[PDB]
Amino acid sequence: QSSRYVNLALKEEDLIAGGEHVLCAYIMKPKAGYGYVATAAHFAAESSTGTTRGVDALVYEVDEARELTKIAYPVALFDRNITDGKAMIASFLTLTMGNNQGMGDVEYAKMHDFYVPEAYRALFDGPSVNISALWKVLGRPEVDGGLVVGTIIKPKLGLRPKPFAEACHAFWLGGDFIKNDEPQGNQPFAPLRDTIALVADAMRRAQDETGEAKLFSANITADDPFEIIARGEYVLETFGENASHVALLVDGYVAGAAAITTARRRFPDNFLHYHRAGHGAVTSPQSKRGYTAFVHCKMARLQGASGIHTGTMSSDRAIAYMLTQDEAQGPFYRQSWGGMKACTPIISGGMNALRMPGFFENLGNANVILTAGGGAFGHIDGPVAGARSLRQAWQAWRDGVPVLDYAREHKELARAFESFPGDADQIYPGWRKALGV
Amino acid sequence: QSSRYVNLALKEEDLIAGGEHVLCAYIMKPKAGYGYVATAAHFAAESSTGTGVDALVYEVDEARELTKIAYPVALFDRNITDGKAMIASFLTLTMGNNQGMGDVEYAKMHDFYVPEAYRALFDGPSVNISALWKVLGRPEVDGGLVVGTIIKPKLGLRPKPFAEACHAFWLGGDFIKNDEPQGNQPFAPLRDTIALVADAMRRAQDETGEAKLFSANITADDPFEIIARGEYVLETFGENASHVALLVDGYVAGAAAITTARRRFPDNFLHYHRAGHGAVTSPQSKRGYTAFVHCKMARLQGASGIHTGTMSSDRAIAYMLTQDEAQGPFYRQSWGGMKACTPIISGGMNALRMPGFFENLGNANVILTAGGGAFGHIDGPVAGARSLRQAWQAWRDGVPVLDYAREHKELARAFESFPGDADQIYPGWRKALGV
Repeated sequence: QSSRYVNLALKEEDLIAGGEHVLCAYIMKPKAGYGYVATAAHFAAESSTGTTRGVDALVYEVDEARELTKIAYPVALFDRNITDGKAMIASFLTLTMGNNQGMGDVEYAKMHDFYVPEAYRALFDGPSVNISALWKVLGRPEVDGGLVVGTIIKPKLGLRPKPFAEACHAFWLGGDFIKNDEPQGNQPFAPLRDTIALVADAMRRAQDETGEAKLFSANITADDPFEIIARGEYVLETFGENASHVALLVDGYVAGAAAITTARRRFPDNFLHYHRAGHGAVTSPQSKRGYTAFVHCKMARLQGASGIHTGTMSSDRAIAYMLTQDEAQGPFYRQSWGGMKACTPIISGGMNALRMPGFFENLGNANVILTAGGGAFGHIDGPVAGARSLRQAWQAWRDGVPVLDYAREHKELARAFESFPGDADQIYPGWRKALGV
Repeated sequence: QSSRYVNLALKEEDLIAGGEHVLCAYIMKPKAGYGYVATAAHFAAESSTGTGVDALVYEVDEARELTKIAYPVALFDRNITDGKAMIASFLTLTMGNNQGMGDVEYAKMHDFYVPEAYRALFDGPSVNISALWKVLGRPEVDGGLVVGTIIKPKLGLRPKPFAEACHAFWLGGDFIKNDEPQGNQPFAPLRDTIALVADAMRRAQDETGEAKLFSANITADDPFEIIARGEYVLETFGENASHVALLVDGYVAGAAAITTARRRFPDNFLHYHRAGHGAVTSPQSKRGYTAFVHCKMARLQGASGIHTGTMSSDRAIAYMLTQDEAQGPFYRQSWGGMKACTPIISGGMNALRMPGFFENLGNANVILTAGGGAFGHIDGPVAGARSLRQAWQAWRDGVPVLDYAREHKELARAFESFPGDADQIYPGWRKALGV
């Protein structure tokens, strides 16, 4: 304790520059009455060695008031593969937020950020492919290729194989990407093999009447990796030609990191779509327990997700940057990735075509995947035209064209104006004037 | 929603009866000023369909904060390979995305019921304490208490000093395990440490004349590296390979880590360590699930053992985890002969507290992973672990500890090492023991 796991004269800058320590930031409160630096010596020790050769997890800073504890964890602490040489997220959480999360002399404790040094960062998988792979299928520039418009298949469950394939076919006449909702698997009333053979078919017909390549994200989530692998393999070989048009969804939260690592290493040539199925209590309203969505997501790039459900509503734009850039500033630490492929944000929502440009402007790009509600798709003409206006709104954004001038020569974007006339004045006044009328 | 997803005229006996509906029970409170029933009907819609097959709320109590929902077994995914159930599904459908909601504040799963048809498609344990009992050369029916410890400290001991600390302990105790993180650190690699721990096993087993057990951590991210440690660790114990428990940190690596171990090494004790959990499991969390549901879920998955607690969490948990017919906070489960999951009690249980604990619990059929039951004895830790055995054998036999404590020194001395518990649990001890 105290003199053992507390070294408050440590410059965080030295530590970063040393490159031998992982640093963590938490917002923990010592139970009723307990010393502030004493508890943090204790939370450090339980995290560290129990009962000093740089095996000790030092407390380089505390901010009694703000309830801010920063701890430096030597990189040698962290387990590594016997096989690979490779680091693991399982170790990382075990040390960092393992049953230090269960103590009895700490009200609550939540990790807010973490720094990973080069020696350590580099032993991790990182993403194998991203949006970039999606773009190249879609015949877009692999660098800054833009917006990929998607839905989820509402209802979430209860559609037989054909109804389901037909919902897919239908949607792909406007849109680019469909993704199996969260529990869609191998229910008795709509078997995986029957559905995925049918859905395979719907791609062919959609592609052929459209002339555009279409995208599908199939969950292969399962308890057993060989089952996860079983699916990966039956899906990719049933899409055959269109094997590279399939993304593999794995509910990484609710099935653990071994599930995420199974697809990542098994199928490294396909987009690994990480569902954030239901963080809740951990990544929350400020569940004073576990970690935040910033950290959950930052952790996934290191793990190897290609894309991950990220945000709708300091922000999920901060998360976005940390995930996609080579240098990103988090709430407490600035991180470099020394050329580690980015993980594509998958925004959920449904802006609409007139609000779409707004989104892209604050973010600074449109290199996301949008899994829009059947709401973002609402239009007076429909979801085929709803989805087309979304596409149309990216091109005018991209190209620099005033939307309204572009709308004039673009039907569905034009008909959108009128589809949400309430938002048009607000955002863009005189639209009718320019013609809508 | 509402009307579609609710049907409060459904009797719970009836849904049990058909045994074609998974029933879950929650403590949820809708947000700001949303109807109780409505919110629940929406939550039923969020888990299930949304647009039986449809998930139907069959019992509400707004005053108590209770939503009880009936999910048809049809909704629950299964393997294309096996034809078998999966926990990930049980979790995505009844816990998930559904977790997150607006109009929904908190909802915690407090208990669940798995029909007959559906409970039978899960893996369930493969081995349990009777495997440990059979190696320690005990009865596989009421074989009793297994004395263990976490080797301390957590990390830092090099291959050799680790091996030698292990050997020390194994001269007085039975089970030794690896800590939340010990593995393949640079300063104490796994191959070097497992190789040398294998020897310390053979040595102490030779000196002592007793079979001893080790619990080796094989947790990892990649299932093929979990298997690799698994295989390395048993290849190196050679002959003593039925003595190795395989410890998987199932909360932190997930369902897939648990099931890689359970299915690839079915003949070894799958020790399920729940480091973490405290977040979602918190008794101060109003989200996720309770410890009862955590561990009820584990039997199904197939852990052979699970860290259970010390202190209707555990008393109820213990019976749920080991009986073939246990009663939970809301539902009565029947497990149709699915093997048990041994509690693994941890904490500071000296030899004085042992007796009562076995009297409340009713058996001594658990593994104890001692620290200050052991390392706390005035005469050292070997002496400490010998004091626990002795307290156990006392209880077992019907000998009354002060009695058993006269013929046995380690036990005479427990009382001397924790006088607070002595004073308090055995009055007259000073006197009776004499000295």
